Amino acid sequence: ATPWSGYLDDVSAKFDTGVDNLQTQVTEALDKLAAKPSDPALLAAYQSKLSEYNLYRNAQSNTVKVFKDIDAAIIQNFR
Amino acid sequence: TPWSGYLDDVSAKFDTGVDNLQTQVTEALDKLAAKPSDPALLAAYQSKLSEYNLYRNAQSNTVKVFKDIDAAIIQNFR
Amino acid sequence: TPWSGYLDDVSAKFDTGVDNLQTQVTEALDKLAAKPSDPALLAAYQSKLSEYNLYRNAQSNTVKVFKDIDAAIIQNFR
Amino acid sequence: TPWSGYLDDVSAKFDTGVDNLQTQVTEALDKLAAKPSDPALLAAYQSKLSEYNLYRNAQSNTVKVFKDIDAAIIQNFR
Amino acid sequence: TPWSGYLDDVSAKFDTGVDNLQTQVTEALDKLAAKPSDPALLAAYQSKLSEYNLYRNAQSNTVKVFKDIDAAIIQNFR
Amino acid sequence: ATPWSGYLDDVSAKFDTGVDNLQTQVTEALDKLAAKPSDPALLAAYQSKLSEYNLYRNAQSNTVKVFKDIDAAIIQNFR
Amino acid sequence: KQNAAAGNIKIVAYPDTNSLLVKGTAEQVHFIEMLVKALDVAKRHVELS
Amino acid sequence: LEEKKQATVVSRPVLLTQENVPAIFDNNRTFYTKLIGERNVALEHVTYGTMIRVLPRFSADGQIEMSLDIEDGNDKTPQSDTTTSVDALPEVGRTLISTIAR
Repeated sequence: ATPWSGYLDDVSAKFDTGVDNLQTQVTEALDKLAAKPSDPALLAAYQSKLSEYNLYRNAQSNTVKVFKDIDAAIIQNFR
Repeated sequence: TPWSGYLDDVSAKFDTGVDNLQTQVTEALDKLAAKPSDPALLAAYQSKLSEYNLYRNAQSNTVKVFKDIDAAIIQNFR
Repeated sequence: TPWSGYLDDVSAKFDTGVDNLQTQVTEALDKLAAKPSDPALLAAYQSKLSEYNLYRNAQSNTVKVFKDIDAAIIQNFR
Repeated sequence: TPWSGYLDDVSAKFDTGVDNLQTQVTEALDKLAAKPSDPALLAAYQSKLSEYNLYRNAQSNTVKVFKDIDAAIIQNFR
Repeated sequence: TPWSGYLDDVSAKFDTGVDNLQTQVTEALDKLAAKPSDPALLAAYQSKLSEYNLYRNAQSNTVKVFKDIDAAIIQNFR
Repeated sequence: ATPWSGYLDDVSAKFDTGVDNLQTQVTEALDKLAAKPSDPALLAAYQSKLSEYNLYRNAQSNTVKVFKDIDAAIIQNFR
Repeated sequence: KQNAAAGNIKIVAYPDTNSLLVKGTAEQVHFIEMLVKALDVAKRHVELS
Repeated sequence: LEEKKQATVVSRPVLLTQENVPAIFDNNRTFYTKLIGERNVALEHVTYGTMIRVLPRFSADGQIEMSLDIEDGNDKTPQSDTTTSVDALPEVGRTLISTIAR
């Protein structure tokens, strides 16, 4: 059936389903810019997508780390 | 609910001590996920997540302390 | 194995409760090692490795606790 | 066969994933050093060096995490 | 023949199980000492030192557990 | 005769016999540089030597600490 | 003696001269010798194209 | 254009050892292409080198057995970019062998 998925997987995937298609949009913007690097409207378009992508990946991974640290501290008190 | 001990009571007193943080943090999570570049949403999330972290840590150490007191008394029945 | 004790059973409950994580981390590594610079692959691998860590850890603490619960009982047979 | 542990395997996955990077990154430098002012050479070398950097980083952090997962279990034998 | 008990048999199983690690560690150390700045030597030393550490830990933890099992039986002869 | 030395000392000393002359090279490089602190040929050399010295010391201390923890963890089981 | 145990034999390799040292009774030594010469043989050569 | 080229290289190291004693021989050497002038190209060069590691055994048949590691070749040199030296120093390969022979 569907592959198994924990709690951290879900907290991660809430971003991949929140930013609807940014992962495609960035590759489209790069394929258009590489065609003619000297178009102001293309450079202006690409700057925004690249910045948004950067921030998205940062917020995702920092949140996964924080939850992994809240869990390990409880698991340690079982002993 | 049907059966609960003293440790369960100590624990539950935090789960009701914080009224709604348990939902607020999941709510803010997806508000942010919809628009991860909004400063207001980021600032709103950072504090709710910090408060959730401290809530869980404070909850667990207390239950351990009480377990060690009770085990220490029970050891002397013999 | 043919013979399986109580601690064996409790250990095995985790191994059957996580459907195939033991495979998902192996093949996620196989994909990432092939292209260490793809952010989509790094972001996948971080999650699967963390989940594998919390699983292996809690399995062992639980078995330790159940051993001590009844090593303390068989001490009173005499 | 030669003796190798589990950390050795996890490590060698990367070396066999990056088929030839270890040589390419050297040859690129050898060429560049001959004429530092060629922009095409500079451009190539930048990308190669960056890939080698990320490869070594990921390789080390993963080994560390598996060392810790092992040590945690070993501790509970007693 | 040098007399060997049971504990020194269990202990020896690890020694012959890790065929050559004992020497691989010192070889890797002498290379690293010959050129500390080489990353290919560094990343090879990390895996061996970690394997060695884990090996020694598991070994002594097991010997101790067995000694406890035997002392608990000998206590019942009286 | 010679002073007594333990296993940790043999390990620490390996590095020092490995870097035959670095301890001197790092001094003389500094005195050349400080005599004329504006020659790029002296500066590029000193950058290298100082980096090598840093990595050397830093690797030596971490190795000694790991071997300490292995031994303290064995001795803890004698009792 | 003729009824000595098999577990008393000791074998020590001595590469300096490519030889073996064996400690036991006379009959044990004899049997060991026979086994040694039943084991070592000159390997064949193989060529692969 | 029509071009013909022929080349030949023979090399032979000798090492003295004792029965059952491991031994090693290791050598490296460089050669310079004398293409010459003041309005010259940079003087190109090639470097060749060899390992032997060995352990010998006497057999009563009057046969010698050796465990052998052999490594040989010349250093990969993209820097020798020149076309003008078609008289390149001869490109041998790089080779590793390990085996036992009697």
